Amino acid sequence: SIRRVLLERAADRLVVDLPSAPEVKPGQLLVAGQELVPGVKLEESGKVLEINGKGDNYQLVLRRARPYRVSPGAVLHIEDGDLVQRGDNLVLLVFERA
Repeated sequence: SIRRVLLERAADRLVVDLPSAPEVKPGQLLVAGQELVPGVKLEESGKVLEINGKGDNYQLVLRRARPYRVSPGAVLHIEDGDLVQRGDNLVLLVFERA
């Protein structure tokens, strides 16, 4: 019995238009703000799915992906593959509070 099923919305996908050949391959996780064109940087982070384009313009479709850094020594409550909800606890960090 399947607990959670996600549906990838079409509006949740972003399309990015650029006039030069990018530096990407399908399968790389990218952080927003870094270089795609000299002078142009993409505004929202995420993973690239497919590249469409030939000539003087490129169509770069996206899927939104927000990264989260974990500290060495953190207790992980979940692994990769299962699905999380909004506000769902994933990790526990150890720290010193003043």
